[PDB]
Amino acid sequence: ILKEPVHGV
Amino acid sequence: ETRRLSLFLVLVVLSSLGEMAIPFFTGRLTDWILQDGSADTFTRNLTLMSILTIASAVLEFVGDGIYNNTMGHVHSHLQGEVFGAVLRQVTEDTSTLSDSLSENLSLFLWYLVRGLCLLGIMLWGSVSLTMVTLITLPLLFLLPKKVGKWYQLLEVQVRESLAKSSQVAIEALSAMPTVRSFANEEGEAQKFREKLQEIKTLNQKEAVAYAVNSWTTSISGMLLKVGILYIGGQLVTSGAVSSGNLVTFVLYQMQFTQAVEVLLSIYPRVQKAVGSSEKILTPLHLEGLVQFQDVSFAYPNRPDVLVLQGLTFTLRPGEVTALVGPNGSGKSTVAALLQNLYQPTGGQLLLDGKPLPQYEHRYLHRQVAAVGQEPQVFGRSLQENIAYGLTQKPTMEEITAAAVKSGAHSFISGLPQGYDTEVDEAGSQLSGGQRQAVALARALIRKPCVLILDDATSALDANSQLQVEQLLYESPERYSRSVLLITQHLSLVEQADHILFLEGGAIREGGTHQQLMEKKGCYWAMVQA
Amino acid sequence: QVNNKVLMWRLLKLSRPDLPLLVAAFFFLVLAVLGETLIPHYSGRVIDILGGDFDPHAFASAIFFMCLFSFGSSLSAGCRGGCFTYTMSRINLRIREQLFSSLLRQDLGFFQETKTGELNSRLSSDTTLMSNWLPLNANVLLRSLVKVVGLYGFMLSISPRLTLLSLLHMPFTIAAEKVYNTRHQEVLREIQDAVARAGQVVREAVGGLQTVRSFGAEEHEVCRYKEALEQCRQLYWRRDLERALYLLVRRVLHLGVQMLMLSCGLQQMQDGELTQGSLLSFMIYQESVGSYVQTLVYIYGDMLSNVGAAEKVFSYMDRQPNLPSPGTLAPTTLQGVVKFQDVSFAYPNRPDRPVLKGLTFTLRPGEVTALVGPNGSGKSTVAALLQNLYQPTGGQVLLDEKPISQYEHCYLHSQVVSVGQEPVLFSGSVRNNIAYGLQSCEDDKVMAAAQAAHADDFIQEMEHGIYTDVGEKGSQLAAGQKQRLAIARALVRDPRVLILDEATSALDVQCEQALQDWNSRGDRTVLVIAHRLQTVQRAHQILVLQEGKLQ
Repeated sequence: ILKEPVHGV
Repeated sequence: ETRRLSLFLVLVVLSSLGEMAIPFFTGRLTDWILQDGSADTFTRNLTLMSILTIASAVLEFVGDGIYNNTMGHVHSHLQGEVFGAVLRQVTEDTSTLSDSLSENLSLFLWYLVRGLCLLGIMLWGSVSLTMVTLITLPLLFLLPKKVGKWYQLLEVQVRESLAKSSQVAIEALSAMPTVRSFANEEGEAQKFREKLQEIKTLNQKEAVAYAVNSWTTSISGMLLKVGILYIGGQLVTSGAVSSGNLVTFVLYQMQFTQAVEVLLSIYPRVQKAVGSSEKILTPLHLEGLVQFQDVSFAYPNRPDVLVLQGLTFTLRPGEVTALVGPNGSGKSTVAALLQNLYQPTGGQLLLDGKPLPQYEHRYLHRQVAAVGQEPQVFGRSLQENIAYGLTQKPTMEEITAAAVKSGAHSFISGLPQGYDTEVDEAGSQLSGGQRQAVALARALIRKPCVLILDDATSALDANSQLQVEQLLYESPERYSRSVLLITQHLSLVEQADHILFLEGGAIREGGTHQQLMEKKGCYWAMVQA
Repeated sequence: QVNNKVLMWRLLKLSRPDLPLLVAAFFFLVLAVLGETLIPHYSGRVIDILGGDFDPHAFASAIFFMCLFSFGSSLSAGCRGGCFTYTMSRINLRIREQLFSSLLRQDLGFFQETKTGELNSRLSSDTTLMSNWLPLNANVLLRSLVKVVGLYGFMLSISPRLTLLSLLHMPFTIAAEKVYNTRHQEVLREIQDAVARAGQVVREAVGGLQTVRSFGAEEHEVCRYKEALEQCRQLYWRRDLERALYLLVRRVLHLGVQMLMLSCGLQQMQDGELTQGSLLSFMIYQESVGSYVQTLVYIYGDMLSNVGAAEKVFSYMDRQPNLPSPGTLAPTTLQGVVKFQDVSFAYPNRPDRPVLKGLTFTLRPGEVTALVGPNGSGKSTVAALLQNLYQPTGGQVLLDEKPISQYEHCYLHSQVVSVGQEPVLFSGSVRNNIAYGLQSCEDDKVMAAAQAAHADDFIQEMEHGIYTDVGEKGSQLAAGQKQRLAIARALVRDPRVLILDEATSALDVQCEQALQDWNSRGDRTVLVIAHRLQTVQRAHQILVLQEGKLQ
């Protein structure tokens, strides 16, 4: 699979 | 299973090899339109790229499916074995560890193989740019590893300070009558405010650390991209590398960046998950002949804490016997040895001419039944919680007859839905007398050859004690069975054929009820009190 | 719903004091969005100059600009992240303080009705989720919206006929993402329910370990656990298969859109209407948009849960207590006469089920009054209502011809004190626990209270004297020291009315002979509660009451 985007603070 | 994991490895290798065709073919197509190629070649690369990427996606789906189907079985089996081991002596930890390790291993293996294949194709494309990327890889991406430790230290300080403040608030709120009685609400508010004030400065440090960490973790990658683009531009000026190859490298560098970023963000979690994981003859028939000879036992905590010694109680078949005495009598050890829940540690014992552990476990548990000192009911129906552990499901008429014999027929009838009445967990809502009757029914449903029912009168009433006395003393020939009643109801002890008293772990008196009451034993002392 | 809008308005009013930090964060966000929008244009212009003739000025200008824009975007993104993190933390701390202050004012009936774990969840994790609404969810939502608008503006600038295809393709991606998100949420909550059901089995097994060990039903329990594990494993496998299928569909759609863009772009290339850098920048823009749309959908889905958690916390906070009007009275001198005029009390937990009915007596400053009888632990009700903890439903309890509701809280609870059968201890020092609730108390008062209650025996040994650290909830002391410290704590205030629970049944005989026969019991009303007649050896006025009625 793939690493889901984190899109942090 | 190793074979399925190897098949998954082959599938993921093939999928990772096939996925990378998009940037290679778009770079080759840009080079093709640069040098005025033919349309047959163009549609050839288009069809080839489409087929390769479709096959890569399909094999990725199949490999994932196989891996997840196997890892679910592995996790379920591990949880079951952990529960089975801990019961014969946490589970939530094991489950979280299993699923986190599964997804971490999947991500790690996927991105490691993807990065290896990407390095291979990039090295094939041009040695110079790949060598530059390799030589700028660790010297530029070691700094996030340096900053992340400081960040994790500050963040864990944040969470422990917050947890301490929450524990202080919860302790203050749990004792609310005392706080209201002493009028110290403002004191608790002041303590909470002081805790938050202590949190605030470190929290500011955490914010500054976040800013610095984001700065470094973006600037490193951006400078890597700028350097590789400048070197590629100089090379394509020199003519040793085609422009389409530069486009392929531009598209490949981003994917390599994501791969190495995922690997570095995954590996410490895998390491801490691993560190967390590192911590882990059947008898035919009998008359109830139970005999002991100087039997001794010790507490499970240490052999120095002796439970009993010199036990020679002769449980007479077809008759009752009562064990009395102070807390030093150790009647709990005698009950445990009768139920074979603890191994002997001295002397000799025999059940129907044979040692109790020498027989089958199921047969011994079904024959020498017992009633618990504190009655409890599992969270099931009265047709199950009053027949727990039965090999075969009893009939409704048989269960009703058992309840009538144990006096639980009225309680079962008064409950809604008959014998299928819902029961709370651990018998929380059940009455003490009802729980004692349910335990007596559970003991009598197995048709025992010996009854070790004791301490049931602590929560039972006088009517329950009278019913127990009628069942025990007035039984027809004791139903060809013995008894070891050690309950606190001293009224039924008089009707016993042979009562006894013990002290200091050894027997101190015995004989008939009148003889014991007329002697100098502990039973006479209790009677004279 | 307008309720959600009201919740958002309340959250904004809560975040109002952090205006400059939010303004700086938004300006930094705008700068970052502009930088990451303008980077790929020059990234494509580099390929544009490289492909054709070689001009050093254009190449140098392009690489310098692109480096400058990258540096500025990185710097502004880091600054925005730091500012938003600080704002989130400040919001969390402020709302935690406000929630604790609001919770401390509620009546005891609310704390009896509400379990501690719910309050801990509110004060530990539920208050954290509301602090991620504005500084986190609104931040990424706004940045994604502005980034999407700017990216589509640039794609329209490059080529409209290539942008229209992406416009047509996007709703399929949006619908697929929404469907997958709904299915994932449903499967996730089903999985949580199933794993709770699975943990119920092991909780039952560990609770009744003695019973199953006696009956030898270990294999039955492990079979039940195996069935629960299989039920959970089926849900896990279904979730994994659904996620893999969604990924396959997304990959196929990405293939299709990439092939369509490449074909149309090369067809327009053959007419000379595009350059290679333009095509490359278009691919980067499409790849960014395809992720930003899904980010927007996910962020809205998370914002809904954040608003729900905020609703839970605000509902917990906004409860109005049922306490009477605060009392403004506080005399310099109190006689200590207490009168109950048919006080009748029913527990608010079980209304219309009275526990006290028509109680009437009088208390004198110099006469010791004792209460006897088992009463089913019903004697604590009059002690609780004597300290204005519970207001009476019928009748009235009054001190010195004044009702207890009209007295000041601190003054009333400093003149009337009580100790229960089980002392309650805190995590502070011995000096802190002795002077609990006191604004200022010297160590001499602590010494007097310790020696008057005979505590100095154990206290003298105590390391660091009285400045020692008691364990949590008195975990470092036995029952005798707890009772000694409780009676010293009551004695340290010099109360005009002193109530004791189990002064001889549970408390030591020395403390009973000390407190009830010293100067603190010479000119102060003492109400001792005992379940036996031993208190008759010293009591003057003995009252016996059963089932809510006095003899």
